[PDB]
Amino acid sequence: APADRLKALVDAAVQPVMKANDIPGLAVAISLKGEPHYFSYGLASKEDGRRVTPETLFEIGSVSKTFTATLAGYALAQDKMRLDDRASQHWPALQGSRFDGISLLDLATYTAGGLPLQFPDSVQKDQAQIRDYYRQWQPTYAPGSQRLYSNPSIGLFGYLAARSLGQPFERLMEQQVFPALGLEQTHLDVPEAALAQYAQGYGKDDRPLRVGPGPLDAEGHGVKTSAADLLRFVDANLHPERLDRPWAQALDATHRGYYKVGDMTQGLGWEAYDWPISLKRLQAGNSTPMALQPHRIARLPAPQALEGQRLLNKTGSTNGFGAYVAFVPGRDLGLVILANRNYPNAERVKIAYAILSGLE
Ligand SMILES: *[B]([O])([O])[C][N]C(=O)/C(=N\OC([C])([C])C([O])=O)C1=[C]SC([N])=N1
Repeated sequence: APADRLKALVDAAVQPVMKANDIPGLAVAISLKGEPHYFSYGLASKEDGRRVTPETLFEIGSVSKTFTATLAGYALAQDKMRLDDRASQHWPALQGSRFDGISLLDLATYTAGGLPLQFPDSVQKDQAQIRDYYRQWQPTYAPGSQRLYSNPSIGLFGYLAARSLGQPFERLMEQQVFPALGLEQTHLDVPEAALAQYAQGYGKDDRPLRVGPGPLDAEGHGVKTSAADLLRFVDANLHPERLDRPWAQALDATHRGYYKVGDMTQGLGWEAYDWPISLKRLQAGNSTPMALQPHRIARLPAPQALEGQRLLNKTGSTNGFGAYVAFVPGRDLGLVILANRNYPNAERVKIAYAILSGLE
């Protein structure tokens, strides 16, 4: 009966949303009382009929920002940086720029003063172009005052965290972060040997979309992973105390809230809500206006532990993929939903809410 009930719950949440949003393939992984459960639907590739499994690799887009925050958490644990550091401390090219007056915390939490959602099209994946872009950039409003969700903002945070550790970002992620977290199916650059597991992404007219190069792409949206590996990452987040101590501290650093916008408390990578909370409020926290417009923050007098009766989440999108991760620290509950269409955040949250409500 119990395995039948869980399958019925997840099928009832997933199947209508896959039909309504024409999602070719979707992987669910659930962590329930320390036990993993996997549900795989549809096709990783429509053209060759490859089915989704818990080992299928998906682009997770901005869920990558929780990995970037974890690497920064490692630099903080090693005393190589502090969140109150001026950004220009970690990159001499930025000395004399407005980054002399912007903190690593501002970059991590999208409050540097109006860094845009994307690098402009004029900035290619080129060290000199990225350097020159930040050197010339000027805030629209006071650093620390307004949240504007931004790839160049947390991209620079990750890039400077890597500089504080004296190694390239991509090398630190591959050689230290993924191995420390026990992740062997998690990649910034998918090996040839794993390419057969890499799902196709689907956009308009089912145009095929796997992400190409972009400025600070690894830091912003670089990760490809399986549902089973991303659930291992969720399980590390639910139990940081099981990791070697520097990595436990690295994960804990991502569970600290700095300010509120509406119902949402902003951490490093993770965004948190009180739990329980209505489905409409969790949808509103993950809405297009939340992501695309500036919002005045309500700064907390001291950082808040993101634990207990809270849901931590992150959405992630690329042109061809739509990911969502949520976990409830106080209930030892974790959920991963990976799809190979970029379908609306509201619909990702509808699946997640049905499952998390039904596990309770
Ligand atoms: B992360 O995945 O949130 C970063 N997202 C982006 O770079 C893109 N869109 O941002 C919004 C609209 C806020 C979103 O909901 O994801 C993005 C990159 S490629 C594409 N079609 N969208």
